[PDB]
Amino acid sequence: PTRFSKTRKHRGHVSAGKGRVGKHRKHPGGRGMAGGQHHHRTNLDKYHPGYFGKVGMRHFHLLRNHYWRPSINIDKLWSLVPSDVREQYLSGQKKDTAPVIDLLSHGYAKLLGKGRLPEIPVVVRARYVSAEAERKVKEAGGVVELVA
Amino acid sequence: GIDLRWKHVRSSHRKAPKSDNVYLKLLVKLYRFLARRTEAPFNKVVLRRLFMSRINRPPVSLSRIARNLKNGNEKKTVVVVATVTDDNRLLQVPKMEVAALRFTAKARARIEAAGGRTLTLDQLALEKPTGANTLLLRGPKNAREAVKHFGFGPHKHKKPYVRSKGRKFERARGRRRSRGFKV
Amino acid sequence: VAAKKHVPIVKKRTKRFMRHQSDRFKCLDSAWRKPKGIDNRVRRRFKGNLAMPSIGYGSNKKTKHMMPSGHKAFLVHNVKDVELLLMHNRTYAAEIAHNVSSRKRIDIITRAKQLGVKVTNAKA
Amino acid sequence: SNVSADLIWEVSRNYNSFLVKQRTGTFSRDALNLTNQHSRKHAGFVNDKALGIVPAEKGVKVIAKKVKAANKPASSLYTVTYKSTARKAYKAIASQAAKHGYRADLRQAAVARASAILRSQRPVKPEPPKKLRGAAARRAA
Amino acid sequence: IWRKWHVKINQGQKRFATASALAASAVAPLLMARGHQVSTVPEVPLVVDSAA
RNA sequence: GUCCCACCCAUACCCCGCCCUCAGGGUAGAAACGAUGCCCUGAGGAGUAGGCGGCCGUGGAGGUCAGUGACGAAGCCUAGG
RNA sequence: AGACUAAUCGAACCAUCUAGUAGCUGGUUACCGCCGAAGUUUCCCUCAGGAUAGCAGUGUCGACCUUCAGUUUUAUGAGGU
RNA sequence: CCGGGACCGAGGACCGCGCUCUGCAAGGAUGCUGGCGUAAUGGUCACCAGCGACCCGUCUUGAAACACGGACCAAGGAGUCAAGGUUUUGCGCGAGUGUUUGGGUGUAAAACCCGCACGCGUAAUGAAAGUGAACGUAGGUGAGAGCUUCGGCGCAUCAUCGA
RNA sequence: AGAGACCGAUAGCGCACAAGUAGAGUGAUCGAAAGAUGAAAAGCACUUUGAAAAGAGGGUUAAAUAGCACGUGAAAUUGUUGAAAGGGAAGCGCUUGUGACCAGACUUGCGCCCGGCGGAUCAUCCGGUGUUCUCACCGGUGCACUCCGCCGGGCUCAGGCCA
Ligand SMILES: [Mg+2]
Ligand SMILES: [Mg+2]
Ligand SMILES: [Mg+2]
Ligand SMILES: [Mg+2]
Ligand SMILES: [Mg+2]
Ligand SMILES: [Mg+2]
Ligand SMILES: [Mg+2]
Ligand SMILES: [Mg+2]
Ligand SMILES: [Mg+2]
Ligand SMILES: [Mg+2]
Ligand SMILES: [Mg+2]
Ligand SMILES: [Mg+2]
Ligand SMILES: [Mg+2]
Ligand SMILES: [Mg+2]
Ligand SMILES: [Mg+2]
Ligand SMILES: [Mg+2]
Ligand SMILES: [Mg+2]
Ligand SMILES: [Mg+2]
Ligand SMILES: [Mg+2]
Ligand SMILES: [Mg+2]
Ligand SMILES: [Mg+2]
Ligand SMILES: [Mg+2]
Ligand SMILES: [Mg+2]
Ligand SMILES: [Mg+2]
Ligand SMILES: [Mg+2]
Ligand SMILES: [Mg+2]
Ligand SMILES: [Mg+2]
Ligand SMILES: [Mg+2]
Ligand SMILES: [Mg+2]
Ligand SMILES: [Mg+2]
Ligand SMILES: [Mg+2]
Ligand SMILES: [Mg+2]
Ligand SMILES: [Mg+2]
Ligand SMILES: [Mg+2]
Ligand SMILES: [Mg+2]
Ligand SMILES: [Mg+2]
Ligand SMILES: [Mg+2]
Ligand SMILES: [Mg+2]
Ligand SMILES: [Mg+2]
Ligand SMILES: [Mg+2]
Ligand SMILES: [Mg+2]
Ligand SMILES: [Mg+2]
Ligand SMILES: [Mg+2]
Ligand SMILES: [Mg+2]
Ligand SMILES: [Mg+2]
Ligand SMILES: [Mg+2]
Ligand SMILES: [Mg+2]
Ligand SMILES: [Mg+2]
Ligand SMILES: [Mg+2]
Ligand SMILES: [Mg+2]
Ligand SMILES: [Mg+2]
Ligand SMILES: [Mg+2]
Ligand SMILES: [Mg+2]
Ligand SMILES: [Mg+2]
Ligand SMILES: [Mg+2]
Ligand SMILES: [Mg+2]
Ligand SMILES: [Mg+2]
Ligand SMILES: [Mg+2]
Ligand SMILES: [Mg+2]
Ligand SMILES: [Mg+2]
Ligand SMILES: [Mg+2]
Repeated sequence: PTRFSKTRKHRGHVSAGKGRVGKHRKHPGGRGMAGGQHHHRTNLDKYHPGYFGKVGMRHFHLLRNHYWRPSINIDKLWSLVPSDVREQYLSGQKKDTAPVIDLLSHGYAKLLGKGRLPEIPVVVRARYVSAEAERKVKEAGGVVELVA
Repeated sequence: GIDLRWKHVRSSHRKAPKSDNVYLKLLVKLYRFLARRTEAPFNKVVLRRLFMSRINRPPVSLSRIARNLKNGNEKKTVVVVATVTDDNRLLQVPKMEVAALRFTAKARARIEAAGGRTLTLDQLALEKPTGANTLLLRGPKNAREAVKHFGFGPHKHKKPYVRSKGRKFERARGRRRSRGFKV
Repeated sequence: VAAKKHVPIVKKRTKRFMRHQSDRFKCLDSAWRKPKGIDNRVRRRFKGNLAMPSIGYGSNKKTKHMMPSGHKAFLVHNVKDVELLLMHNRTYAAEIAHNVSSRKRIDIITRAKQLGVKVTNAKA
Repeated sequence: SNVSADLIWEVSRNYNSFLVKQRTGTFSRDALNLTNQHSRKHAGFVNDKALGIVPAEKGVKVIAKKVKAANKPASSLYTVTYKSTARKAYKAIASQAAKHGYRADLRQAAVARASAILRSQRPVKPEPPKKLRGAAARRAA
Repeated sequence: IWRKWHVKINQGQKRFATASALAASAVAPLLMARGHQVSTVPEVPLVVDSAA
């Protein structure tokens, strides 16, 4: 919508808000990233510290599928089971049955452990598991088993 | 001549909501009457918070409510002039009654499942016109992505604008003594 | 009928604020325009030149928009519109639009006389 | 509920089909509107209780709104015609609006509107002929 | 010819508005204020007994 | 050259009227209100480059005034209001 | 003789690439209201130009926080005109 | 304590402070009287008179300039559009969010409906192999709006010492 | 072939017309201007002045203030008639005066008392209907010191302009 913009309010005022002494010429200072090392250095060092240089070794023909392993913390583990069944376990009505969670079927490969876990035994099947996550699931009565 | 430093100086705070919601306009009318003819300071604070924009009314969560429901506050009424959000980490939800601007679908269900009650800012004025036995809450104002970029500079430990992250994007000169200097 | 009693009307100015240098060139209308010249003598408020319109020339809020009789003009288009002035005959006056036919013009005047509403342009 | 008299005023505050807005003032061409002004107090079509007066062939005709049948518009108006005497019509209208708490704030306007309608049904006197001041010399020839 | 002619709006907001409009269709004062002539209709949610 | 009386006038100072801007108050067991309204009180107004707000006109599109018109629409002329 | 080669020669004429690039001249369209500058610091094959800090406007939030100040007073230090 | 003159009359039931207290000069003008009811008061336009008044636009420390453009009139004539960023305003849903590449359907370039994948977000850090977030009621101390059984509990955010 | 929040004769393709035409260049090539009488030509017979072009009468038409220089016909520039000013520029600002021309407003309204004319129907009660459930409408009953309209006479209050 052009009916309300600052160009309509500039009618009748010479120079259209760009100044008299500085007249808004074509391209003062250069085009694009010109002057990175010569006259735009002061801007390119106060912000963007690190534009120039080489760091690290290079990799030819990287395939990102080799590096796919999404992770999930341990405090969100109970959120995988459906709500109706979930409330039964926390309320304490089963007392004799344990759930078996399959992380791969939900799209996870590594089980990290960050929060706390209630004292109910579970079984977790993961491709990878952290050292701290294995201890917390074990002290709750459960066990974690690798599945590949 | 009068030799003054300031003249015709305006106010610095909002005096009316910029939103055009019809129902919100009614809610401002109610509390504008209450604040004028009541001595309780609780009414004046609620009125101003109705004017604020969305970034000045950050959401609060169920977990943050349960944090402040201890040390003798289990019987008070929680008032939040913002949205209220369910937390997936909290397994057991305590019993409480909450007066909020709006609730998410899951937050409303889990509050009443435990035996609670969900109120509304208009019903709150009908039950507690003076705000007795209430506690106000806010969300984390600075917990926003855009705030991390504020005040960038050397030796400030802020976040830069980069189109991607990796070893090829910045780092290098000015980030390690192996290439020139460091910041 | 006569209008309500009101305070006396003061205009504060009658001239029309003509445009600078419009009396020497035929390509410029007389409608006022703010001069933006860097060294214009009118913009700098030199002594002995045309004045410039300011908010200090405004009229009283009580007597604003009312003609010297005491009424306020109201543009009408048919006989149904003039009946909106049934309850306002001491504050408002009717005015027939320029595109109304001659036959409908006398219908409005006849109806307006019953209600006592003054008509600004009726002698035709 | 989600609908009330206050809400309808909020939706129709700025523009509605009955609005007549121009310079020097704004008006409303509403049947249930006394004084034909645009205001919450005088907006008949939004309030639950409203009054309206329409001239009949001989006298005034007054219609009121029945709050019990809001959703049924064909039978939502209580109408009555007064054609007996000016003073008798004045008393009935005032009692109809200020005896049982049915818009007692409209008592003064209802009587005044009825007074104007009856005044407009009298025979009109003939206006005196116009005179001439500067064209008198012209017309002498 | 490659200026932006069409626009994209959320399906959630589309459903909110079409539900809001239906609610306003059962309010007789709003019907009159939009210019309709409903002074002689029995009920404002008019329903016909499947004669059509 | 020095000293002493009276008098003359700036858009400056004092008192009064009116306009706008800014700030602080009053108004629902509503006989009520363009609540964006109305009522009461005080102070202030120079400005290029530049910033923001409010409003007026032109060509088209949706809705609405059950709008004006061959008994004369649009356009044009007019020291007539 | 840098002479002549269709009134054109220290490199002819016609169409296209082509709306060739310009730190340099010229222009940049209605009204009212409120606030209101800079020619100085550091770096650049930089000196008719840019980036950086300052001066300026707008949007706000925290309290109405009793905090503040181009000022005087009292006690006590520094200086080499 | 008594004279003389000029300019002004804002407000519109009662309420107040007071006094010389059957009343009043005390929170803002009323009383009596005359001529005329039309060109008389008032308004527009042309001309004479007293005083004031250098040609506009532009670059510039400085323009009425012996600085540049402009003989006159009518129509045309200059911050736009797309992709990608960023902060701020309004709106929907909210640990999630996005129907429209595509399919179903239709009064047919409109409207309405459906889901598998995928994008951004939910976890960081190293060049890399790799590893991967609770001693405590998710901590201690000083300020903090609001609430309070008056003892105290203390959101947002700021500073500081730790995990 | 079907369509548009596109342009409307200096616009839209260079071309709405005998336009890639007229015209320019030895040549490759360059390349315009120009739409509209009326519903229907009914496109002015006949007479008279003139060498002729044409004029004056008289005709057609709703209109010739539409006559093949044709719908509407603006500005720069020009002619005639009317009004006014001028001793080496003119224009313009503030404030009176003279002359010309002109818009408003006022020309009655309300109330009381006496007299006269004309009408059905004021308080009250009964039946029916509606409604805000105590306030009204309709039918009947009134029947002249009541109620309503008009005319004539008398009186109070207010109402235009300058002092
Ligand atoms: Mg400017
Ligand atoms: Mg310029
Ligand atoms: Mg610049
Ligand atoms: Mg260099
Ligand atoms: Mg001043
Ligand atoms: Mg090296
Ligand atoms: Mg004026
Ligand atoms: Mg200057
Ligand atoms: Mg002055
Ligand atoms: Mg002042
Ligand atoms: Mg256009
Ligand atoms: Mg016309
Ligand atoms: Mg030589
Ligand atoms: Mg040649
Ligand atoms: Mg030659
Ligand atoms: Mg060559
Ligand atoms: Mg060439
Ligand atoms: Mg260009
Ligand atoms: Mg070029
Ligand atoms: Mg100013
Ligand atoms: Mg200033
Ligand atoms: Mg220069
Ligand atoms: Mg500032
Ligand atoms: Mg020395
Ligand atoms: Mg020295
Ligand atoms: Mg005053
Ligand atoms: Mg005169
Ligand atoms: Mg002079
Ligand atoms: Mg120079
Ligand atoms: Mg300068
Ligand atoms: Mg100049
Ligand atoms: Mg010179
Ligand atoms: Mg120069
Ligand atoms: Mg030059
Ligand atoms: Mg020249
Ligand atoms: Mg020119
Ligand atoms: Mg000339
Ligand atoms: Mg033009
Ligand atoms: Mg973009
Ligand atoms: Mg997803
Ligand atoms: Mg990694
Ligand atoms: Mg406190
Ligand atoms: Mg045209
Ligand atoms: Mg063309
Ligand atoms: Mg042409
Ligand atoms: Mg054109
Ligand atoms: Mg062409
Ligand atoms: Mg040829
Ligand atoms: Mg033509
Ligand atoms: Mg002839
Ligand atoms: Mg002959
Ligand atoms: Mg004609
Ligand atoms: Mg003829
Ligand atoms: Mg014609
Ligand atoms: Mg011609
Ligand atoms: Mg013509
Ligand atoms: Mg002319
Ligand atoms: Mg001479
Ligand atoms: Mg002169
Ligand atoms: Mg004069
Ligand atoms: Mg009866």
